[PDB]
Formats: sequence, C-alpha cells, structure tokens
Amino acid sequence: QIRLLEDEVRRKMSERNDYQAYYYRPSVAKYHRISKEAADELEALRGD
Amino acid sequence: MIQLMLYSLIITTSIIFLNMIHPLALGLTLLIQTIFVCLLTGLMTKSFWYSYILFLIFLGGMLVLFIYVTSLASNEMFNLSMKLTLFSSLILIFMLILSFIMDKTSSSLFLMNNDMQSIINMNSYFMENSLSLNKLYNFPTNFITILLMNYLLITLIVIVKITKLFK
Amino acid sequence: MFNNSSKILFITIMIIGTLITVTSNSWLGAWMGLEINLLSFIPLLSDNNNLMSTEASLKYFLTQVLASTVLLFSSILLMLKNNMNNEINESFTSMIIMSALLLKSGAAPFHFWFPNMMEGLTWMNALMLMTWQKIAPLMLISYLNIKYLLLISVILSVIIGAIGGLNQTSLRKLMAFSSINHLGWMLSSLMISESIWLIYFFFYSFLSFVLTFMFNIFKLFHLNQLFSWFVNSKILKFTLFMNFLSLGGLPPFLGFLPKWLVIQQLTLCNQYFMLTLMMMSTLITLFFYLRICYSAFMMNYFENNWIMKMNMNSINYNMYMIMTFFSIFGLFLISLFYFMF
Amino acid sequence: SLTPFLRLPLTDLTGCLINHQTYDKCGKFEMKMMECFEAYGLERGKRECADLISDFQECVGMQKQLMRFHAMRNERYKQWLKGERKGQEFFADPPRVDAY
Amino acid sequence: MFSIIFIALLILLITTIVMFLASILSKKALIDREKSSPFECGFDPKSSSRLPFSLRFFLITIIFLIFDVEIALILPMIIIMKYSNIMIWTITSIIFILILLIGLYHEWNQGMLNWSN
Amino acid sequence: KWYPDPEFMKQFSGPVMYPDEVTSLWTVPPWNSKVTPVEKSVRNLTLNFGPQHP
Amino acid sequence: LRSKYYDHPDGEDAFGKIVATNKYAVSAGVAWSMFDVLTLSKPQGYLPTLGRFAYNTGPLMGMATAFTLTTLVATNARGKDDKINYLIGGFAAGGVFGAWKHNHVAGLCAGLFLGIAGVIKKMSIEQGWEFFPNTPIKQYGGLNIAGNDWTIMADPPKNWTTEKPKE
Amino acid sequence: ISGKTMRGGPRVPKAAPYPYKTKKYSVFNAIFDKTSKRFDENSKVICVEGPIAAGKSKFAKELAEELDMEYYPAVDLDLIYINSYGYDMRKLDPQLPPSCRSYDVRNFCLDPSHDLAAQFQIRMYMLRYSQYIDALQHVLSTGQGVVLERSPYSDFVFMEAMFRQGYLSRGARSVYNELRQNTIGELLKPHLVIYLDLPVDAVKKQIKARNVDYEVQSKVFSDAYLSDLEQLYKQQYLKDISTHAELLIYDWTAGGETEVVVEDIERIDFNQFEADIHNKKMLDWRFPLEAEWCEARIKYCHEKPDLMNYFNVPRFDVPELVRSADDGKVWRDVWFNAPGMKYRPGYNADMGDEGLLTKTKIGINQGI
Amino acid sequence: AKKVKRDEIEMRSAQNVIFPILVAERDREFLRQLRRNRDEEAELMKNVPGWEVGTWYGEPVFKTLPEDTLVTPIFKEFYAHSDWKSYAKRAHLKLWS
Amino acid sequence: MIMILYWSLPMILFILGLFCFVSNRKHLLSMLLSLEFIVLMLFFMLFIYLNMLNYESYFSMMFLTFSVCEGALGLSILVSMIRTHGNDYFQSF
Amino acid sequence: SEYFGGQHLYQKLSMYSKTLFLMHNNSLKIYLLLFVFWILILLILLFL
Ligand SMILES: Nc1nc2c(ncn2[C@H]2C[C@H](O)[C@@H](COP(=O)(O)OP(=O)(O)OP(=O)(O)O)O2)c(=O)[nH]1
Repeated sequence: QIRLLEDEVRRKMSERNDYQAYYYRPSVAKYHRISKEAADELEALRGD
Repeated sequence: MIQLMLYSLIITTSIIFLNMIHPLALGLTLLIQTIFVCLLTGLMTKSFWYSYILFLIFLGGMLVLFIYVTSLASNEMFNLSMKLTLFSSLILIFMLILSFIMDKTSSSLFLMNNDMQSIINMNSYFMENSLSLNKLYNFPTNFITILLMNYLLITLIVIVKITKLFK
Repeated sequence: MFNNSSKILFITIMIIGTLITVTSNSWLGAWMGLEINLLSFIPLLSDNNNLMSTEASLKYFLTQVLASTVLLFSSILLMLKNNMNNEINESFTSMIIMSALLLKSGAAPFHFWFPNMMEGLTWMNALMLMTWQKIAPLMLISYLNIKYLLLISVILSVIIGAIGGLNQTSLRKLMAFSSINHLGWMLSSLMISESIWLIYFFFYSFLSFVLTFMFNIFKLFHLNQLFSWFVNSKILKFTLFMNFLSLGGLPPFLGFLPKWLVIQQLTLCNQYFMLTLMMMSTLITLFFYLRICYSAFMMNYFENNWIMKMNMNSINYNMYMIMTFFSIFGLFLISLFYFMF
Repeated sequence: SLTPFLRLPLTDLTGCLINHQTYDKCGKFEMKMMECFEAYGLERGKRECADLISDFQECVGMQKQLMRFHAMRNERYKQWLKGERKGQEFFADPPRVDAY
Repeated sequence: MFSIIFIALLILLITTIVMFLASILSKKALIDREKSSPFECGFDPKSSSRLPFSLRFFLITIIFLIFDVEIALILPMIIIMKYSNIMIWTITSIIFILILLIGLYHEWNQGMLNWSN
Repeated sequence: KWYPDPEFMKQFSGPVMYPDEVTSLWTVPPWNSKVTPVEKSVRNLTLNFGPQHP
Repeated sequence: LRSKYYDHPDGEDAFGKIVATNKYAVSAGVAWSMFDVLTLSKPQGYLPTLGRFAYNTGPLMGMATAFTLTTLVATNARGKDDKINYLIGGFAAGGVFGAWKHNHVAGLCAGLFLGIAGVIKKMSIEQGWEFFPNTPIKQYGGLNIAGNDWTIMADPPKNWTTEKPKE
Repeated sequence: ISGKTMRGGPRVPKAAPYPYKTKKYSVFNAIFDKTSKRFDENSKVICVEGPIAAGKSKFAKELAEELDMEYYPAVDLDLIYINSYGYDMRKLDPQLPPSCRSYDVRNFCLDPSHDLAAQFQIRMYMLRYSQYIDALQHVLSTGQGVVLERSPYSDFVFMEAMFRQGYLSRGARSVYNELRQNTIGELLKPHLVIYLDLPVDAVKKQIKARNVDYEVQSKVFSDAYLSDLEQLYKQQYLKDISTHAELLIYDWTAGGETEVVVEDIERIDFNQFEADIHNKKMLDWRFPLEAEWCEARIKYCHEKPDLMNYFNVPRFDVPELVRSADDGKVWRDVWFNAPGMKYRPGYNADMGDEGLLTKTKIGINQGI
Repeated sequence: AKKVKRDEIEMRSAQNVIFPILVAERDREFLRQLRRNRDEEAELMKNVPGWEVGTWYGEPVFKTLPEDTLVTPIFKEFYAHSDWKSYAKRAHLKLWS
Repeated sequence: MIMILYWSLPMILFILGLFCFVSNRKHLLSMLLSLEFIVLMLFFMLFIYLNMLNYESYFSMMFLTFSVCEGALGLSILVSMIRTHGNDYFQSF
Repeated sequence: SEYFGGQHLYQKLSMYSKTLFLMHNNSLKIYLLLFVFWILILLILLFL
C-alpha cells in the first residue's frame, strides 16, 4: 500500500517538479552574481 | 558598398576554394579568405583589435605550417585556367552591380560599432579595448587564461611526443 | 600508464578536460572541455612504436575534430535563435547538437569509425576509449531532450551492435560491437532517468574494465588465441570466463543488477516496446559470448605442445581477479547498494 | 544556463565564463529572469517565465523589434513598386547626425 | 579603415601596372630548351629535386605558434593595467612570464634544439 | 567423448568465422597484434654544389 | 501532404489516408537507400544511382499500398474493424513482398509476419495504449541532488526572497 | 670492450647496480631512478657463433673473464624438466607415451626421426630467447656487458638445417619460420658478433674428441647436416648481423688466441660509430633520452611476462604439435601432482617449505 | 610620466566640463526626431492589415517595462526612413566615408 | 527573416566547407585545409554572436587558442605519418 | 518447426552478419558523408 502511494506521489512530484528533490533541477545565479560583483568592483575602480 | 562587396568577394573565393585541388592553390585560397574575414569581422566589431590579433596568429604564423607542409608542390607548378578567373570576374561583377542595387541599409548588419553607439553612453569614451578585455585578467574569469597557457604548454609536450617517432 | 611517464601526464590533462565538460555551465565551456579531451587522448592513442596506432589517430582526430566543429556551431545557433542556453523547446536547433554528440560517443548510425579504430588501439588504450571517452558526450546528451532521435539511436544501437559482433573474429572489433549494444542501454536509460544511467555506466565501466584488463594481461587477441592460451588446470580457464556471461547480465553474474535497474525504471516509464527490442538483441549479444566461452566451459581440449608454463604480471593479475570474484558473487551485496531509491 | 550535474569545484572556472549581465541593457532582463529560474528551478521556471524570457530574448535577440523594421521598410518599397512613392517622397527626412 | 583599403588597392594596381609595363618594355627572345632550366651551378639538375619533408622546420614553427599564441594572450596587458584590479593583474601577468622562463630553462636542460639529427 | 578438435578450432580462425569471398581472400592475423615497422629507404636531396659557386 | 492515417475512421479518406502512410513509407525507403547505395551497390553514375533508389523505394510503396487498400477494402465491404482485417492487410503486403522479391516462400512468411504486426498495431489503436508513450517520470538524481555542490566562490545574498510580500 | 690488462686492474661499475634479480621495476621507479647513469663502456652484447662442437663455452668464459662481462651458460633444455627441487621429469617414465614423454638433445641425436623432436626444436628457440632477455635484463640494470654463447637470432640455422635433412615437418618449418618474426622483432641485436669457422671434417675431429655416448656414437652427424651450419652461418645468418652488429671472423677457437681476440675487439671502438643516428648499424641501441633508456629498461625488467606471452600462437593445423586432450589432461595431472609442483615455488610445503601461513611474497618474473 | 599624466588629466578635466552641453543639445533632437519618426510610422502603414505603431500587430514588443517607459529605438529603427547618405554619415565615421 | 539576411552567409559557407571535407582528395591535406576554412567560418559565426554581447567579446581568444591547437595536432599526426610509411597518401588507407 | 525458428534464424543472421561487414569494410569518407547529409537535412528543415 505504501509503495503504491510512493509511486503516485512520485508521479505528481515529477509532473509539477514542485519540490527540491529527485525530480528537481536546481539552477544557479551565483555565477551571474559573482560577475555582477566583478562589474561593481571595477566600475568604482575606473580612472587614475 | 564595402560590406556586401566583401560578402561577394568571400562568396567568389569560396567557389574558388571548392574547385581548386592543388594544395598550394587551396592554401593560397585560405590566405585570401583570412584577409577577407578579418576585414569583415572588423567592420561589425567595436574596433579592429581582434582582427589584428587573429590575423597574426591564424594567418601570420599558423598558415605557415599549412603552406610549408603542403609544399609537396605536386612535383609541378600550377596550370592556371583563365576561365575560372573569368567566371570569377563575371560572377563578381553582377553580384557587385546587385550590391549597388540591394537595399542600402537593410542589407547591412545591425551590430553596434563604436560609432553606432549612442552619444550619451559614458562607457564608450574609454580606450576601445580597455572595457572589452577587462575580465580576461580580472578575477574570477582570468584563471581560464592560465588554463590556456598550460594547454599550450601541454600542446608542446604532445607535439614532441608525436613528432618524435624514432626521428 | 602503459610504458612511459608521459602517459600519466596526458591522462591527467584528459581527466581535467573531460571533467570540465561534465561540470561545464554553458555549451561553450562544454565544448572547451571536449577539445581538451581531444588533445590529451590523441598521443596515448597514437603510439609511436607501431603503425596501426597511427592510422587510428587520423581517424579519431579527423572524426572528433569535425564533431567538435559541428557541436559548437549548432550551439551558437541554438543559443542565438533562443538567445539562451536552455531553449524553451527542442526544435531543429537542437537535433544537430545530439548528432554531434552521438558521433563523438559512437552511437548507432554514427559508429563506423569506431570498429575501424579497434584494429589500431592496444588493449588498455582501447579500454580507455571504451570507458572514459564516452562520459562527456553522454552526460551532454542528458541535457538534450529530443525523444525520437535517442529512440532511433536505441533502436539501432543493438541491431548493428549485435549483428556485427556475430561476425567479428578479432577481439578488438568484438569489444567495439559489444559496447555499441551496451551503449544502446545507456542511451535508453538516459532518456528515462539519470541516476540509473549513472549507475549502469559505472557497472559497465567496471565490467569492461576488468574484461579488457585481463586481455591485456595475457595478450589474447584472436579467438584462436583464447582456445590456445595455456592454463595449468583448464579450470580457472573456466572460472575466470564466467565474466563473459556477466556481459549478458545473467542473474548469478552481477551484470543482471544494472540491466534489472534499467528495465525496472524503463517499464515504469511504459516504453514496453523498446524494452522488448533491446532485450531481444541482448540474447544475440550473449550468443557470441557463448561462442567465446566454448574455450572454457568444456575442459581438456586440444592444445599446442611447445608451451609448458604461463606467466603474467603480479599487479595486473592481483587486481584483475579480485574484480572477477565480484563479477562471480556480486548479487548478495543487494543491500550494499543504496543509490537506487 | 543548463545545470552542471556534478557542480564540482571546476564549474568554478567556466560558470562565470561569459556573462550576459554585466554592462548590458539586457542584463537587467537577465536578472529579472535568472532570479526566477533560481526560485522555480529550471523546469517549472521555464514554464513560468513567459514575460521574462520574452523581453530578455527581445532585448538581445531584437527579433521582434528588428523584424518589425524589416517589414516596415519593405512596405515602403512595396508602395514604391506600385508607384505611389516618386523620386522625392520615396524617402523621409534625415535625422540630425548628432542624434541617437 | 576603408581609406586604408582603397589606398592599398590603388598601390597594388599601380604596382602591377609598373610590372606589367616592364613586361612590355623588356625585349623578347626566342625561347630555348635550356634557357628555362633550374639553375644548378651549370651542371644538369638531378631528379625532381623536391626536398625531403623529413625535417624539423615544422617543429620550430610549432614552437613559434605556441609562443605566437602566448604573445597574443599578453598583448592586452598594456591597456587593462590602468583598469584591472592590481593584485590580479599583477600576479596573473607575473605567473605568465614566470612559467615561460621555467619552460625555457627546463627546456635548455632538455636542450631540444641540439638534436642528434 | 567428443572434445573440441582442430576441426572445431578451425570453425573460427578466419578473419570472419563465416568466411566470404573477400575476408577469406586476404588474411592479416599478426598474433602479437604489435607488428614492428619495417624500415624504408629515405633517399636524400642531391646538390651539384659548384662549379658556378663562390 | 500533412495527414494522419489513424486520426480518421478506418474506412474513410483513402487518398488522405494512404498519403499519411506513404510519407512514413517513403521515409524508410529512401532512408535505407542512402544507407546502402554507399556500402554495397556503389553504382557509378546518376542513372545507376537513380536505379538503386528506385529499386529500394518502389517495393516499400508496394508494401504500404497493398496493406492499406486490402484493409480499407475490408472495412468498406466486411463492414468491421477487427484484428483480422489488419491480418489480411499483412498477408497482402507480404504477397507483394514475394512478388517483387521473386521468392514465393519469403513473401508468404513475411505476409504472415506483417499480419501479426498489424494485429498488434490495431491492439494499440483500440486498447488506448502506445508503443512509445511519453514519459510520466524523468528523474535528475538522488534526494540530495540539491546538496551536491562543491564550489568555492562566496555568493553574495540574493535579490529575491521566498518570504511573503510586505506592502 | 676494453680488457682489464690494459686497465692495469679491474673495471668498476660507475654506479650502484640495481637489484633486478630480486626487485620489481616500476614506472614510478623509473621516475625515481635514472637508467643510463649506470651505463659505461662495456654495456654491450658480444654474441658467439660457430659450427657445433666448437668448444666455445670455455672461450666465452675466458673472454668474459678477462674483459669483465657475464658468461651466461648455453642452452639447458633440461630446465623444462627441472624444478625447485631439481629432479628430472624425465624420471617420469612413458606413462603417457605418445607426446608427453621427454625429448632431450640426447634423444634428438639418438633419433631425429621422431616427430616429437619438433617440440624442443621450437622450445629450444624459446630457451635461447628467454636467455637473451635475461642478458638484456642484466645489461640495462647493472650496465655490465654480457656474452651469450648462442642467440635466438642464430637458432634458425639449426632449424633450416634439420628441415633440410628432412627431420622436421614441412608444417613445422613454416610454424617456426613465421613464428620467429612474432618475437624476434622484439629483441635488440647484439653490438658485436664473433663467428668461428672450422670445416666440417675438422669439427668431426673434435666432436669425436667430445666422447659423448649420446652424440659421438649417434648417427645425425652427417657432413650434410654439420655443413648446413656452415652455409647458413656463412650467408643466411651472418648478413643481417653483418648489417647491424660488427662482425669479426677468426679461423676458430683452438687457434683463436684470446689475447689477440681481446686486442682486436678493443681496437674496434664504437665512438667512431657515434656519427649520424640514422645509420642502420648499431641502430637498435640509439636511445635519445634518459626517458627512452627507461622505456627499454622497464620493458625488460617489468614486461618479461609480456615477452613470454608473445609465444602464445594458436596452431592446431600441425598434428605433431597438437596434443591429445585426455592424455594431455593426464600429463597435467602428472606434472602438478608430482613432487614439488603443487604450488608456486617456495610454497611447495609438501616438499619442505616453511615460513608459510604468513609468507605472501613472489619474485620478479618468478616462473609462473 | 608626471608630465604626460598632467596634460592627459587636463584633457579629461576639460573633457567633463564640455560633456553635459553636448548631452543637453542631444536630448532635444532625440525627442524631436522620435516625434517625427512615430508620425511617419503612422503615416506610411495607413493601409496595412493590422498595423499597430510601435508594436508587431498587437502585442507590445516589450511588456515587463512599466507604462510611459521610453526604450531608445535600435539604430536601424531610428533610421527606418533614411537614405544611405544619412546612414553612412554617422555609421562610417570611424572609417571616414 | 533574421537568419536569412544575417546568419545565412555563415551557413552557406559552413555547409560548403563540410562537403569539401567529405569529397575526394589524393591525400588528407585537402581535408585539413578544408576544415581549416571551416574554422574561419566557425570564428565568423562565433564573433557575430560575441558581438551581440557587450564584453563577452573576448571569448575569441579561447576559441582561437583551441582551434590552432587542433590544426597543430592535425599537422602533427600527418607529418609523423609521412615519416612512418614514407607517405601519408590516402592509397595507404 | 525448427526451420521456422531454430537453425534458419542462425542462417539468416550469418547472411546479415556478412552484410554489416561489407558496410564496415569501406573508407572513412563514406561514413562522414552520411553524417554531413544528416546535418544538411536538419539544417534545411530548420529553414523550412
Ligand atoms: N635440434 C637442435 N640441436 C642443437 C641446436 N643447437 C645446439 N644443438 C645441439 C647440437 C649439439 O650436439 C649439442 C651441443 O653440443 P656443442 O657442440 O655446442 O658443445 P660445445 O663443444 O660447443 O660446448 P657447449 O655446448 O657450449 O657446452 O646441442 C639447435 O639449434 N637445434
């Protein structure tokens, strides 16, 4: 009975991909933020 | 006009490229192609910096290998055919007159040369390569250059491993 | 690490290059890693000692280079017309990227280079191309999500992959055909899911790794050599050769554990027809493996006379038949694997 | 950007390899998007970034805007071909060079 | 640029015209079987004379390419030095040159130019 | 008892175990699979240096 | 051109129906044709090459047309849509296979085989399942799939928050 | 290459010799220890040839004695029949008569009509060939020169010789002739070759002085057989060596004065031959870099099993070379049940080994 | 080098003084020209199936932008009713037409 | 159409390059030279994209550095191959 | 019965095994041409 439930939930959770689990594909803005920081670092630095 | 004429010259030389079979004739064809492509990318760029760069690496040094090892010569020189030249001239001209006909603007790229940027742009009033090549050296995107140089080092370790077959 | 010290160096650079691909964030970075793989592998493949190595090198280079050329090119188009690495949907922009990757890893319609390779390659060089030069293009195939092309690849990934194996008498070509069939299973498995695909490749790596690693040990290169290879007892001739059946993954050989995993999840996706076809061809794969095992199942054959003793490396043999023993009794470790849930 | 499966320390070289965002008008649109992709993953987000992807693409891609021009000028030529526009009316006035 | 382009085209046209002109100014002579032989110090040229391509000159030119590309990497240091962060620009550039020296000095101990042949 | 006999071992041992008009024709079984290169004659370049030469 | 064999009744729009099949017939025909002309036949010239392509394509047209018309004939006159209808459909297809192949036995046996194929195909069409249904699940890794990061750059805070609006 | 007499004393090894007898060589080890460092003047191979019964064993012994190389005794066919405790498997009677019963040079000389003779005819080449690798092992490890009385390179002389007599099969001649290529490609030719030249009659004089109940009374010793050595040595065997190795031919050992042979060899130097690398003579010894030295070194100190396994050649098209399965099965039963063969050497505790239950060691190229 | 930095900075200091005046006389022409440019886009597609000025047959080219958001037209659009002589006069000034 | 007017020329050249790469040539040099032309076109597509991008432009070097290495490897194996067989001619294949 | 399955299958398999060898007993130009064609088909279909 529990196994049948697990599959059903796994079916829903894959269809919608709501939850940050097996059927999830985490993205990353870290690298864009880092490049954002580098741009900030060097704008203020411009000009001697 | 220069841009589409330059397309036309590249098209004609490309037709030359696919016909020629003598290795020098092909290698010669690449040489012209490289000047043309350098010109063309330069036009649509912010400046010609990259054009000068890839010229001296690709053409200036690296096509020397291709011509040199393709100095096999076929054991004999070219039998040049004035016919493909005349067709080359013929195809060039009516492509060129069409270039005179084609829509002046819409037949042009849309990229933003330094001039085709707006006046207000405070960034554009710096040295043309300063802001473009900035992050090739500034962290955290500069280590990849370190990978390039070591890649080239390793490339030499490879060449001496392949080019050293018992002689 | 076969003869020289440079083997360690190029292997290292190769690893870094391929590791870039699997960890690559954008198509360009993945392309970068792929070419670095192209560099690092050519010198190992192109031994300067013999001839056949060198011809394999032009074919490998002349193929991979075009593959990388097309891959980056199709990347630009996709990541132009979509202006974004993850297109909204799979269109003609994307099938070309798979066709690049499928050739790079030697999939069904784009495989002919791959058998011709084996003639040149020595054993562990072949081995290393068998296992590791297929990670990066496959892990990228994961990112691409065109159902039908993978499906045609899976359909044709066993038909030729087994029919050819029936025909080959050079162990080099058989391993090629054996893997193309197995590659059929990975491709389907990756169409379904990735965690199971990761597992299945690993067991395939393990199995192919042990297999060719003994063939390297005894330098058995032709079915005749297998029948002729002296063993003191002609019993370990048979105990060692169970692994040839672990290729087919028949339950008491530990090759079943991955094939079971893929089958379970695949039918859970309900592509029952596809299972039938691959699994029909699996028998043909196992068929010529019995054709190999005529050398050992029966005992006390007709042999050559001059040989009196048979010898091999300590290190290779000591490592080899530990891996074999696992290929014998692997299943009871059913508990030890917890990555399937 | 397609997600590296392993996310090992060598994604640390090419992840910030080349960035849309910095010093780009489209970069503002990239942030409007990439935050959401972080919020909804890469599959629900790709579902629910309709406006974000549309404008982000339009800014850099210029597809919609540029093709609007191409039809716009073709239509000018088309009336000329039908003869509505003569030697004078065939073009408009020149913007002062110091503009744009 | 195209100001440069046109000038080069003009020069090249004037150049070919000059050489075209000299081709008519110079008197002709009836061709000779021997006047059009390769010059081998006055003794008959041997078989084809196409040189062997078993040699090192590609190897030297390959060293050229490696250093020629590396030169490309270090060209932009002139301009970015005013803009880039100084630690990164300092260390990053310094290790470029340092690795080059070590490659060179390690390679002298290798002495690869002093080939046996 | 029948044991695998040289006939059974000749079932295989062609370049194709079901030999055909072409595979049966040409055979290349170097057992070691490591065929040594055979040295060639690298004819050198000839220069009639002099007489017309400083 | 763009029609679906199996989206209409089993006895209507013969011409549209055959087209929706013939397209999936010609694809295989020419697909194999380019696959084998370069391997075995290798007939130098364009008419010889046209011959091989013609030799390969026509028979598969014969197979599809024979199957379609016989089975369409059944529903038109037999008045039912049964597994048996496709069975005679497959029998006709292989009868055409024997005719072209000039191998009486090979055609008949394949005609039985193709009848089995049509039988299963009808079973799919009528039992609401499919051979290659889309996936209901597509997994991307273990439960800690989010936790497999090993990167070493400090990430400044985000610009978005999961917390509810505070207006 | 230079005699102790001109040294006014003994020669010294330039560096500490590597224990290649008892230690394994690794690629890690190659990185950790250089190869040509030990190499010196005498690091070369002086092969000997002569018509049979030329007594060159004493010659080579003295030559290596007074030039400071290794003697490396001649073929020892018995070693197949010898084990960790010596005794002869020839002891095992014709229990398995047809193709399991032994065949030594005695049996050959008594009767070369037995097809089973072909066994040693090829196994004898292997013994030479295995010895040759032993010589290369000793060279590359110690840097000390070596002197092999006879070589696999020369073995085919006897091969074609026996076949011309008719003793070997047309099948066997093909087998050995093609099979040499397979392995013989993988050996370095000797630096110097010395061939000794008596006539057939003269060697018959000396072989009658050997007084060997399994040779002198035998019947093989026809002029044709003992002369085929002469022709084959003269042209077939010599020429290729004459291409690679430097060839000296004195009349023979008996008049062969060691000291003049010492002086003639020493006069023949090879620094003269350090000219253009592409020269085909000494070709197999031009090692560019220390790394390439180590490649050769590791290839012999760590791939002898690989060297042996080249011999694995399938040929069931020759009856005398095939073995009966069930008889061969019993032949396996005899050997590995016979005293001192159950386990690996050192683990035949049935025959005396102690220190077991903890011993787990195995020797570099230790037989099995 | 101090002297080189001295005069270059003076250029840059004189530089900043001038700049706003150029921007000021720049804005007026931009808005003037945009008025005209929209007028012609209206007056040239008078008879077109569904033309909607500043959009592509309905839906706006940009939507996330709030209302009364001015997006500078791409250079080509800004010259959508111009001849080459005008176009080149600004574009090909690096190249010196 | 955007691609037809802008990204079309790069396509036409790129496809022509590949066909010449799979044509018939006495040796492989024409092939290597063929793919070399393709690299220039590959650069052409790459640059027009990098030009869409304000500063990502610099990626030219990364592609160029990698591309020349392919050519060097290409010439490497060929030249070693003549030296091996005394020829690298397609008749040897 | 066995003709319908049995040995006849192994007979047809050998026929097709021979065929595949004929495919693979060719020059690398042919196979790359296949791939080029596959690319070319996809490219024009993007246009169409
Ligand atoms: N079938 C065969 N017999 C060989 C071969 N080489 C040597 N023999 C046999 C012939 C001889 O009767 C016997 C060796 O006797 P020798 O003449 O070599 O004695 P020798 O005075 O030379 O001193 P030594 O043998 O070195 O102790 O072994 C071979 O290659 N094939």
